[PDB]
Amino acid sequence: ERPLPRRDFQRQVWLLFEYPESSGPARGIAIVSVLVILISIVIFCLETLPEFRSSFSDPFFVVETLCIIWFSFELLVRFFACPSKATFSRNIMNLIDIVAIIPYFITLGTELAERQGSLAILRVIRLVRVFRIFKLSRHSKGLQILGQTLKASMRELGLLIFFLFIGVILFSSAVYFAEADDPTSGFSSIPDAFWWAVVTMTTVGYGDMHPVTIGGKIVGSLCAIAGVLTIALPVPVIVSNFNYFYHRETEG
Amino acid sequence: ERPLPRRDFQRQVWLLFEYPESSGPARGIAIVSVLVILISIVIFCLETLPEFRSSFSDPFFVVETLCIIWFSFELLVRFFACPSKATFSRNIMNLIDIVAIIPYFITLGTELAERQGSLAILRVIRLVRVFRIFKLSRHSKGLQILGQTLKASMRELGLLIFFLFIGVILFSSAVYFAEADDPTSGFSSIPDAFWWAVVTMTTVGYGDMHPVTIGGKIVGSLCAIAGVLTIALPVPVIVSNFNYFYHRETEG
Amino acid sequence: ERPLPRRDFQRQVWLLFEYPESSGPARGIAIVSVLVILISIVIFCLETLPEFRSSFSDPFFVVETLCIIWFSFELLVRFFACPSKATFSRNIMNLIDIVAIIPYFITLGTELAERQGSLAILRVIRLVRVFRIFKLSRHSKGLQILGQTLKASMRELGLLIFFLFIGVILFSSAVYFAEADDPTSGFSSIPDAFWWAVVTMTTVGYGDMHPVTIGGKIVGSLCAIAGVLTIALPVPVIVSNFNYFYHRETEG
Amino acid sequence: ERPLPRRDFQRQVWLLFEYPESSGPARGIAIVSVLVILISIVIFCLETLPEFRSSFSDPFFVVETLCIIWFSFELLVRFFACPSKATFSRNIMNLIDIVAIIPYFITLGTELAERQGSLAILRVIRLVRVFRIFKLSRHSKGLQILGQTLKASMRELGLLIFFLFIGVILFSSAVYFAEADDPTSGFSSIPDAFWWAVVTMTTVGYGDMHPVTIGGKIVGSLCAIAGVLTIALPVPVIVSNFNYFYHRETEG
Ligand SMILES: [K+]
Ligand SMILES: [K+]
Ligand SMILES: [K+]
Ligand SMILES: [K+]
Repeated sequence: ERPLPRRDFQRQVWLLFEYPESSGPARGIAIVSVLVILISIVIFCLETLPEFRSSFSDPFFVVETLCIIWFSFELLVRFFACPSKATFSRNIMNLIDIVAIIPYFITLGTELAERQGSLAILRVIRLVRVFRIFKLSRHSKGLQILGQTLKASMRELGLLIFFLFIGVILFSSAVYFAEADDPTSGFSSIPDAFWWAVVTMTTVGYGDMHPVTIGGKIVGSLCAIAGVLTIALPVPVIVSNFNYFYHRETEG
Repeated sequence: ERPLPRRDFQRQVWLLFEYPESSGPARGIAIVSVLVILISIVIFCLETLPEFRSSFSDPFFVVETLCIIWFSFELLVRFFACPSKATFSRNIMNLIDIVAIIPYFITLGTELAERQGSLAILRVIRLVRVFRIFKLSRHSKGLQILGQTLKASMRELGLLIFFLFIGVILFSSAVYFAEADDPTSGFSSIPDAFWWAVVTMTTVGYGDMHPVTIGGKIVGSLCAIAGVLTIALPVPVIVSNFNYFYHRETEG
Repeated sequence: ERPLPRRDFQRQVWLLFEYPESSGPARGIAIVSVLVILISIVIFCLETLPEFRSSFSDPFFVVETLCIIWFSFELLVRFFACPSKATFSRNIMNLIDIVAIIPYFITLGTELAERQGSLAILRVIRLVRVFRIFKLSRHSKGLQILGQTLKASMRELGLLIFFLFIGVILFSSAVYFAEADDPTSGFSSIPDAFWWAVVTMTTVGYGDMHPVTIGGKIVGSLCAIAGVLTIALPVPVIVSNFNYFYHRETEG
Repeated sequence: ERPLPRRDFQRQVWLLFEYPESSGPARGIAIVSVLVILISIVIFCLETLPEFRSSFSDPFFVVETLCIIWFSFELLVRFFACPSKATFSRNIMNLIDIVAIIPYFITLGTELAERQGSLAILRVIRLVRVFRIFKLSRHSKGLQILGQTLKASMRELGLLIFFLFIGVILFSSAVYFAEADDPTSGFSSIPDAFWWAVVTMTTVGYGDMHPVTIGGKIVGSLCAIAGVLTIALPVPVIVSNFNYFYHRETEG
């Protein structure tokens, strides 16, 4: 299976952290980590309400610091007790941890720089904070199976997007040209109709009464029909791969 | 099969009520019970029209009392003629009966208390009255098969809801951050966009023209595409379980 | 196979009309009949435009009379040349013919009665005229296969409608009760929400922003999810039956 | 396999152009051609923005001329180095090339005619320019597989469109007649409701609250239900054909 450190004071810690099935403290650590991740998600979502829209006051920052403290401590402990370091860098869960710590530390760095004395950079850094949800993949078999299913089916995703792109261009061009005589048309240019074509091929539904002529309606009917085919073509392969990777674990 | 009371004056009644296939009176009782349940459903639905929005007058209460009388009588008869009582408590159809009688009796209790001398409690009790429809599960094989299919596929339902939750958070966050510069945006916070993400992943369709920028439209396209995959993944298992439990009875 | 009249002057006519594959005149008759049916459909649809909204003038009636003349002539010819009359009454295509002639003759009867001297009756008779499209089922194998597929799958259609009815009642009741406190709610009664529940379970999409509270949105999410399951359950059986009846003819 | 010209100065050129796998220059030519096609698509789409809405100035025409130059050169080179000419005319990719050159040359012809001295003709010629996207089918295996899948499944497409046409007529007629008494009805004639029936059978969703009576809503429910069946019937055959043609190449 997986090698052990073969030491007096490392096998115990490695079993405690890596394998939650050995001892009661391991189960406790697992539950604690799950609760901390959920708390961080809730804080990230609630921080942006219009009511609330650098310590002591603004209690929300007292909580993000606690979460980052626990995440960093756990990462360091997992790093020190590990036999191989090349495998440690090669794993995926480890990159994810390094990404969560970063946003907080970079923010503390600019706060200090401005304390001695762009908006796009800060907005991008704030968007990168979402990846703390992917840290749940260490505790659920479903997310790991989904990862394998997606990594084994890249060709089909490529074909799906390629077919969608071809259909979008074809039908947006057709409906722009078949509806340009009237002045009471929302479609002013071909790139304006792109949205209209990606929301009726997938049958989400535009909502507005955008095609108004008769050619517009004939083209819309063809679009609605052809979306079904060019979406249903590459889906069975992905479904079959998921089924295989899902039943293999439990029944094999 | 199923044990009988082995008595002079119980096997007849037990056959009359439990097994509608034995004698003509059993079939008559079955049809009577079906009609009563349908009447109760119609009364429950019609009671809330704005035209009509404690005896003699308000004829609707003359009818609910009749329905409750028949339900209680049938439950008592079924309880007395039954060999095992632990099985009687362990069955499911029996809990359902106990729940239908309750709303009426509790309402009579508060009417008497106020007759000698919250809205939330009464509203909750009124909502609990819906479960009289599940009493049809004693007369249709379809509802029983559906119950078995759902009880044999809890893991897949859990995975469906988990994948939906992850996708909702990811895409609502992305579309809030990619559309916050403009003041002409309906999305004021991440929890505001939650609805928008559960209605385009499932392709029901929002209806409003909510994404207005270009990043909003790119994110919407990705959302519409990815909903299809994360919904289609766990559905074949449930379909296969239903097919098995459905054909097993008729062809086995 | 199928018995012949075994006569000097009937086998020829029966081959000409019943079997379009024998002689060139049979193919000509088939094409003529198809053209007449298409003309009648176009007349029926165009008669109701607002521009046009009992002989000589109103040329449309010159055409319906021609179509009815040909239909009646063909029916009589098919009836006289046929070995068995019990089979003639037992067939389905024959009932369809009798229904198309009727609307025209009844209209001529009331015109004569009023000529010597309700709106609901006339509207119903006008609605019954649609069934001339089903006369195409004599010339397409697809329509016949569809008829067999539907007649072999009545149980599944029943289960589909039963599950839909249960879901509609459950979710309309829930969303009415979870959204009644506010005055800015479109749902005034449970029968008012019925439509809202049949258009999000099937994912057609309401279009209006009808649920406005938070309970309304949670219930809407559950409705959108559960419609998928209770629709996908009984569809594979119908698909399999169609596939069987479709490939049986060509490859068997 | 495929015959070679068997010549001193033709096998080299034929290998360079026809087979991109032989030599590095062949790969370079392939990438150059892909870039040129993408550039032409982008120009065709961007030409129609309202900002921009015969040489030197109007730089966009400097670019279309370059693209047409390369396309024509490549077509001539491919034509001269080819063993069989009947096969050259019989191929499909060749017709596609001839169609792209044409729009530009015809436009130059009318510009010269008017230079010495309808809108519908020019609009049609502008619409025909879309087919430059199909020139990508020489470089992707997905598009070729899609072409084979569509050419092997014409009967099922015919059946799909036939069933859709029958359903559309039936339900549009029913909803027009069941909703004509009221004056507050958007449906003025049967051909007015056609659109409403093709957008709820496919579950795209109309968006407007068009059915207002009770018969309108019952008919709408039946329409939403029946669209699912008459769309799902012929889709598995097409999916199976695509799967066969897709896996045959890689695993056979
Ligand atoms: K759908
Ligand atoms: K849909
Ligand atoms: K909509
Ligand atoms: K929709």
